[PDB]
Amino acid sequence: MADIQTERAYQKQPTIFQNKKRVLLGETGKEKLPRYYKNIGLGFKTPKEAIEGTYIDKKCPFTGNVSIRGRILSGVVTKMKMQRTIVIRRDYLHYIRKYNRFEKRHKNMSVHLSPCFRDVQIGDIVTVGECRPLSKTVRFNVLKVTKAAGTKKQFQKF
Amino acid sequence: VRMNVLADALKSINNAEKRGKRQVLIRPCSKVIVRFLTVMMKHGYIGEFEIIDDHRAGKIVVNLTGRLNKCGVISPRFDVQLKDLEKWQNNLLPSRQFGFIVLTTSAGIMDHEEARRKHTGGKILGFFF
Amino acid sequence: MGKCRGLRTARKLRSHRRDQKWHDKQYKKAHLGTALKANPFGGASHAKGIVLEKVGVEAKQPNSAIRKCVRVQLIKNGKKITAFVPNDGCLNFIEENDEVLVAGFGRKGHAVGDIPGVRFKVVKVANVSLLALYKGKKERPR
Amino acid sequence: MARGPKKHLKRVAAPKHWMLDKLTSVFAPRPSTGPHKLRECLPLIIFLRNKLKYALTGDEVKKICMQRFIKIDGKVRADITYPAGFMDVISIDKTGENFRLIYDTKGRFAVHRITPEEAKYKLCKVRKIFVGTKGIPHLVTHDARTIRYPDPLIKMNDTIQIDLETGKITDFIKFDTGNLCMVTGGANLGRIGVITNRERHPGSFDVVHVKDANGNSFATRLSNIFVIGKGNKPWISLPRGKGIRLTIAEERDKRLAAKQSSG
RNA sequence: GCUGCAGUUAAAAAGCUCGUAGUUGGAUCUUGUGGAGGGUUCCCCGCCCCUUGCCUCUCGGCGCCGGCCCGAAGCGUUUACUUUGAAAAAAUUAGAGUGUUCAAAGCAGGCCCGAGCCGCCUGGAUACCGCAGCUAGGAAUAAUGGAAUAGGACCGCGGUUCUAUUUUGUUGG
RNA sequence: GACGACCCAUUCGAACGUCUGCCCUAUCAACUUUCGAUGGUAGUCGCCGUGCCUACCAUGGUGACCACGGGUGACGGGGAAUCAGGGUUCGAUUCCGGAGAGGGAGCCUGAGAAACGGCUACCACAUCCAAGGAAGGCAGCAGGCGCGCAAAUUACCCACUC
Repeated sequence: MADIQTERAYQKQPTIFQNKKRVLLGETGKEKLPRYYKNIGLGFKTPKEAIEGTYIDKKCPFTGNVSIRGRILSGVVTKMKMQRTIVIRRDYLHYIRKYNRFEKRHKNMSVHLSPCFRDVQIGDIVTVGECRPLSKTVRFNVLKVTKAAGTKKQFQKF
Repeated sequence: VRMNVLADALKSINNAEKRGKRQVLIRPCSKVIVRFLTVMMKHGYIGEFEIIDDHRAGKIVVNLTGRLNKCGVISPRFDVQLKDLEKWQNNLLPSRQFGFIVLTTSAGIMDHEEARRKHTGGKILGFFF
Repeated sequence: MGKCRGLRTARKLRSHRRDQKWHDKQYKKAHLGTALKANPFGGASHAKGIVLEKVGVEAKQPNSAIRKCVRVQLIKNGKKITAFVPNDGCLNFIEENDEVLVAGFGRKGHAVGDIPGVRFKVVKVANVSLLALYKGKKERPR
Repeated sequence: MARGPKKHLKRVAAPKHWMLDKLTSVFAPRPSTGPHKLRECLPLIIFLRNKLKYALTGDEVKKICMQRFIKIDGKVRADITYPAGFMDVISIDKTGENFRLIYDTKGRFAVHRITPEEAKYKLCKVRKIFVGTKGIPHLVTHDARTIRYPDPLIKMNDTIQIDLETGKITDFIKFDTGNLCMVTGGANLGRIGVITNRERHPGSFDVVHVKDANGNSFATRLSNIFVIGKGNKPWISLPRGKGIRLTIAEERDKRLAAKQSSG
């Protein structure tokens, strides 16, 4: 919040510039930084916390340098010990045709999760879309979070 | 424990028919059992029947006419498509001239000859002849 | 008697069959490869070898005879075999320290009839067939 | 190994609609690089040798072309494997005849003779719209033609008419409901009908529904629809059978009843 | 041996009991009269209580002498299943036509005077193409979900903080 | 008219990435990890995305729904034999995709090659010599030796298909 330059190099959004002319503000002041953000398409909506926020993240869909294309998928949040990335589980049934019967299977995906989502928990349901390769094992990025079709965080009044 | 109620209902009728008894009692009752009995009754294999309310799922008494050779259940409710229904009636029926497979479909529970007129597939429940 | 029937059981069914195939005597020896290392022909239908020694083996009771056989060393492995010589008087064609072609006796590695422990038979001598020698169509070139 | 581009074509690998025999040979003509895709063209050698039968061998085709007799879209072409395709005109001024390439209703190029005043224009589907330096607008067609200064009403998926002596636009048809079209790919290839609905998806493919003259209905991906007339009337003459696609039982019955094929 | 085997005595049930993963899991929550095709009541319209369950806009054609109506859209709690569209090399296999002298094959071939016809007619079908992904109808069966530390809703009110910077004649306040 | 060249768009492609799909094995139960393993920030290199590589920092990632390790007389697919219904076995082989030119490595030219009917060196074979030196790669078509139960002529032609 109050400081974000925790790295050895200065952190800023590309395409935003601050004028060093007409700088007078009197006894008070206003934000020296305007905010860059965009529409993703496909009927998704941009979070309020991306527009009203102050974080820097180049891999963010709403406020960074990525294009959402190809497949849209969903899965269950299962681990989150990395920084700005999480692991999600996908479960399915496989048909074996000699018998007339099914077999249970799973796979894991590592995905990139930006700030603007900040109340996610293990067992939440998440929707993701493809990007260019973002790191060695990461190809997908979080577009929406939900806990519909399931029990509450704490008691039923949540 | 009791994993399936329709298998009890048909095994209970089948043992009573083979002893030559004129009535049988089925317990517990279910929406699936009442709809299956109705398909046998409409084709002429059993007499009329009566339901007892007891505030705990209920009971049925059925009247038997001596015509029934067998009735039975296929336990996994396998899916069937119109192209594969010929293989099932070749396996389960005694002749091409008589006997019926019973299916559940989104148009209702029905006779395998009606499923061809209605152009629909479904899941298998059982059979009678 | 108790076989599982549930609609998601395919992993239990497929892997139990796979495990139980290894109790069939014919399946096991075809798939372990120990029988293919042991067999004195390396999976062939026939082999060539050189005649060491001519021998007579006593037949098993309830019958009585001396069965005419040869002991042979195979060219491609250098290992040792004994083989039967079919028909009346054919042992006179064979000589010693020369090539025979040998074949199986008709029971896929098991012995045949009253002859104890013999698994093979002679079919060709010095590049002429025993049938062509026996029916007088050909002779040994010397 | 594959260290660069390939330059041969095996005869069992060649496009099915060319109708090549099985036993004369191992190879087929590899179409020359050009305005139409390898799967979607007809090489000039197959038209002169196999369709029109003016030549018995590839050498008799070579010595027709080197005499400068053959024109495609009004230009003389000496290349025997040149990739001609849909809506092109071929003119043979020495025999006095003109052709246009159009699909038969079984999904293959028909021979279709045309009058010399209809041999003066062609129809083009729009592929792209863009702005170049100094703000000049550009257009691109299905056959690689580039046009400067198009009319600002001409949009994506529309059909334009061009005169072949000058290469400039004369008139156009808008893509909208009720207009006549022909199908240029998929299983419905070579059918004709009116556009009756467009169903759209953001990402992946749009789907168009089309209605026949006999009242049959069929559908395809938007990339397979070519518009050929405003309302009910086409801007080009059409081949025998007019795109109606009768079934194998109707085709049997007309073949018995009409006694055609020298019965 | 899934369909489809066997385990008292022929080969074969852990000495006995608990228990995590795996497989399996009880009952329950909207129907009959009327019309068409067809019968002598049930499958399509419209109804006891809801029939696309709601809704009211606005860019955008219809019906008529502005206002009120009827096709998109928000979308119907989420999936399996089933039925239908689309899109998937050829050869091979199945399958239609056709007297290679018959057949296996092949993709041909058939009419007419004589040669004065400067020729004419016609084929090179069609089906199948698991699973996984895309798509539009059906809603039985099987999963899954809502208010108990009360919240749905009314053109319903009130304090307070942030705030786009439209409508005004514009550039600035 | 012919030839030529910078830049757009085409055509023929190539390269990198997404989702789902595999034969036997526990006398293979835990594995990977600045000797980069999983992720973050800045950069280098490259046709371009990316631990591709470097510096600093974090402590991650996969497994009984079989990881990690070992075997395969394992090139994959279209397909083939046998077959009431369900299956079992096979696929080096004319079409499509991949890999390789005795074994490993390096590189020139070019739009395209880490090329072998191109080059440089080591390792294994081996030819000629005036002993100083020089030259080499049939898993192309014929033909030969060796191997083994086991496989054709050192023929004619660009007439056809390309």
